[PDB]
Amino acid sequence: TAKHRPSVVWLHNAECTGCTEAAIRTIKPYIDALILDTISLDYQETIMAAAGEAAEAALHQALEGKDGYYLVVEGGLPTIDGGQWGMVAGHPMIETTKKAAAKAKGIICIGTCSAYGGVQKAKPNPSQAKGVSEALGVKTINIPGCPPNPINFVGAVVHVLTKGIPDLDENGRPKLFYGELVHDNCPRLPHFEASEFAPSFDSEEAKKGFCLYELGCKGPVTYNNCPKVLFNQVNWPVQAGHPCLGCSEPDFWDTMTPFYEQG
Amino acid sequence: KPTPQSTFTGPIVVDPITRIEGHLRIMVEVENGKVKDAWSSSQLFRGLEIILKGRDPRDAQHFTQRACGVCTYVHALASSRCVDDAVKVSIPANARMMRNLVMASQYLHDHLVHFYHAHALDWVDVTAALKADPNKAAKLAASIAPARPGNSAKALKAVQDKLKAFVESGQLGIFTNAYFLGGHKAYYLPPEVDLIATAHYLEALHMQVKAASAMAILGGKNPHTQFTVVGGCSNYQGLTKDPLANYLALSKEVCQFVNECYIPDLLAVAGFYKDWGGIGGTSNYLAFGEFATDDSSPEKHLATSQFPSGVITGRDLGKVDNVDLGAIYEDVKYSWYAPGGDGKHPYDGVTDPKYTKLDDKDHYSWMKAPRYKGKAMEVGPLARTFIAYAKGQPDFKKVVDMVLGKLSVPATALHSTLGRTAARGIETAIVCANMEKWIKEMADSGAKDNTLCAKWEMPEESKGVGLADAPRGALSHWIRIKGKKIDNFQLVVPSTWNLGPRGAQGDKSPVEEALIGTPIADPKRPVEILRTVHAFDPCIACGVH
Ligand SMILES: *S(=O)(=O)N1CCOCC1
Ligand code: SF4
Ligand code: SF4
Ligand code: FCO
Ligand code: F3S
Ligand SMILES: [Mg+2]
Ligand code: NI
Ligand SMILES: [S]
Repeated sequence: TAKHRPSVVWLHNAECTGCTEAAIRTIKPYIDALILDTISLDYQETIMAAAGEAAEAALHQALEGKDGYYLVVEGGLPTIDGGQWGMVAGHPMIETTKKAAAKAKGIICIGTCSAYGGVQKAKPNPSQAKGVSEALGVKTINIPGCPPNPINFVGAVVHVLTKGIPDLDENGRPKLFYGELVHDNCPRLPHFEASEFAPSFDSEEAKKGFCLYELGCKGPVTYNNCPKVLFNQVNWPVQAGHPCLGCSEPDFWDTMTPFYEQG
Repeated sequence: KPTPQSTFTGPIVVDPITRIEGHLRIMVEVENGKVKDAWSSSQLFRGLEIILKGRDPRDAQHFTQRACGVCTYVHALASSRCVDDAVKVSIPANARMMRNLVMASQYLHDHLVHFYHAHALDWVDVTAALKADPNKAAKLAASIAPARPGNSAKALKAVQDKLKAFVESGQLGIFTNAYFLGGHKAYYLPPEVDLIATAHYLEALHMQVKAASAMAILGGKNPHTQFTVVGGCSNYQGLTKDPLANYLALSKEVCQFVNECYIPDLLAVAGFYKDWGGIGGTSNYLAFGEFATDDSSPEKHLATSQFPSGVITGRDLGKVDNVDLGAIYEDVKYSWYAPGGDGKHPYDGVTDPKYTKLDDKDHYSWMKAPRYKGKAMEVGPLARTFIAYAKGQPDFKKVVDMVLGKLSVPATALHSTLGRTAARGIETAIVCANMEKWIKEMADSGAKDNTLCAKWEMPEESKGVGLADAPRGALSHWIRIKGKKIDNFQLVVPSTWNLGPRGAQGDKSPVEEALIGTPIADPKRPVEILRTVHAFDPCIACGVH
């Protein structure tokens, strides 16, 4: 029987691999079921068996596949010095991503880095790192966060394969996951409304679970679904007593800092 | 029974090194089928140290955590310890406990994923698993590991059926062009052992979800925890009964998998590859220690770490020297940085990027070259294991001796790629053996005391250092504060020690030295290079930052 699961090519550029790690925390489905039954994951540096020329050959085989492919991009693109500060197989990352993007059926940027540039783009941006759309002028489906919830990434992949392109907001994020403010679903919202705030982390107010706004919480300006879905089926930062950093917002490293203040 | 080895003479480049974190190019020179020279060439720079200049010291941990998402948490911890030291705050006992438990959870998650998902495909021919007799595999499994339903013939056959369907689909995915396809002389395992390992590879994908959930009970989320603050931690809920009960339950499930699957698979593989106890050795080891009972200062961390700190040189296990933090420095001679930056202690660190060209043997890596009293140091599980064993740490003596007896090898056999791999498993078993004690300590402390963050004030000018032994080894962050802002912030990371380039005297780093003598059965499929490189568990985003 001639069979085909949709081909996915996953590139790693200027990244910390936290997005790959987030993806493999999926439980609906687990990552094994996804890659055995739903997609054909045809290049993925972190887990693939081939290395070196054999890995580069696997990439080229996938890019030239007659069925086409979807492109997942993890990491920003370091553009300084002709792209030479980020290279795979002796090629600038920007060159390979540009080539893969040009023929992709669709492009999904997993994480704030590929979506918007991320941590390496933070001032003064030594490597002149750029988001994928920023660098290439192509439209992307952005699944930001540092890292995004697997629910949002795997949910987006499954949506793209079975329904089409989900409705995106002005920052390219699927409204299914990014349509609401963190704050609007936060269990500390009744404290915020009553102006009941923790003034410091050691305070009795912090012990009582008062709102973290005075300690810098960016929940009120951050679009994500963290309190609704949780992470790892158990927790999220505010439940662990810590303010939201705003990590799914473009350029948050510069727009949401200092993290413990309301700048 | 001789180790397979071709007559190949010539260069081999492997780029990308897959099944690591980050972007590494390895170049070797081979003569008559053995590596005679080696270069570890890290291929991405981000520049987090440069980005941090002028920022609020409170923000450092959030930036530096993004040095790496495989070893998530550990840089947030090192930065928090560093700023705590710079502001001269001693964190409350509960915060020491919580921070150290989150580290323990990280070791469990990280080492399980490493062995199965990064390293095992260098030793296990997955396609050969399709040829195994599942009843013979079940019988073997019952002889080498505790009874478990996942090791039944029915369970193993279901794995074989899934893999057969995948392989026959024509889309090999992550197995495309695998070095074992079509047979490879360097792969020794019986098909039955391939099948058991493959079944456990799939189970481990599910088990790592549980290990990350345990970590997130305390850490807020995984990846990239969010529960540390200057002066301690924020997670009051993590001190309480039901969360800690769930943390214990999940941790016990993970540890059951460590004891039932990881250790027996590791020992089974080790038994077939005993020749690899004579390949890939180095001589000097460094650890800052981890799991300290007193984290009030870097010196107290070094002194009180339950996985002890120390320095071993020249494979001499009869003497472990104290770590002198003033003796650490980094060279840039063979790195992509400006000339003039050799010999810098991290408080005087300079990060001035200067690229030349691919494969310039004068400047071939974005990593700096950390050195200690003029020597390269291997860091990580093998370093911790030798230091602890040499000092007679009782858990390490027990578990190391168990392995030495099972394999019929001396402690000296651990100076090798097989040894490095074994040590990672040994310490995972030891963390597991301590989880109930550490959880009880924190549960009892949290029940009687909810102090979790100490009071502190930002100094105008100060310096501080934060030490940790992360899953890959000795991690240090070093801050100079001036005008209440970051004036210098330097990371020196375990993969920097292990996989950096040559130092100022032209001396090979641990991975470069370890690669000398590697046999190559097939230069087109140089799995032996991967076995050694992967045994160091490289993280290039960590190493370069
Ligand atoms: S803050 O600026 O006070 N915050 C209040 C409510 O929503 C966004 C910002
Ligand atoms: S978005 Fe965050 S977690 Fe993902 S690659 Fe970038 S730094 Fe890492
Ligand atoms: S803790 Fe943050 S997200 Fe929650 S109510 Fe307060 S400001 Fe909003
Ligand atoms: N473990 C780990 Fe990552 C590396 N090398 C850090 O620190
Ligand atoms: S820091 Fe990020 S993970 Fe959610 S809670 Fe805030 S958007
Ligand atoms: Mg550094
Ligand atoms: Ni890492
Ligand atoms: S395909």
